[PDB]
Amino acid sequence: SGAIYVGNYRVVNRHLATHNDWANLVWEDSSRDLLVSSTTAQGCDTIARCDCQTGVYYCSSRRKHYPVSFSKPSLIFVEASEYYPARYQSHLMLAVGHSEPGDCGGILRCQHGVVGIVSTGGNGLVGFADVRDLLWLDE
Ligand SMILES: NC(=O)[C@H]1CCCN(C(=O)Cc2ccnc(O)c2Br)C1
Ligand SMILES: [Zn+2]
Repeated sequence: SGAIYVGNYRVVNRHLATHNDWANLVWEDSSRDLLVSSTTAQGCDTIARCDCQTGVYYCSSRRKHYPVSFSKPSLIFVEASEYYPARYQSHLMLAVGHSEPGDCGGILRCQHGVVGIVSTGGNGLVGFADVRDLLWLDE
């Protein structure tokens, strides 16, 4: 679990969005595993606007943060799950690191701010949904 709170927006994994997220929907994209909902309170986070390919992510299944080198956002095949059929997930960045299903929502940050959230994993890999291209989150 986990979310990004920026301005009057809450960014979560689309597959973990609640009834309240859907009732306050701003934007969603199944191909990216992202959903953004509106909030009444001002949020705590800053979004990175950069091309960093190193950062640190929070891994809830270890209660620890890990440094990672990750690939640039790209279209990656993701096997079928209870949430989605087998498909290509876009804007996804991979890195070597530990990740279990409940780790989705953990934040990846670089020195400039929030880069993305954990969205996939397995076999010593961790995948992050990028949010750096969503410029409207800042306005
Ligand atoms: N399609 C998706 O973005 C995910 C939806 C939930 C399922 N999914 C995963 O990758 C689940 C996952 C996450 C983290 N570490 C793991 O070892 C595993 Br398996 C795929
Ligand atoms: Zn950066």
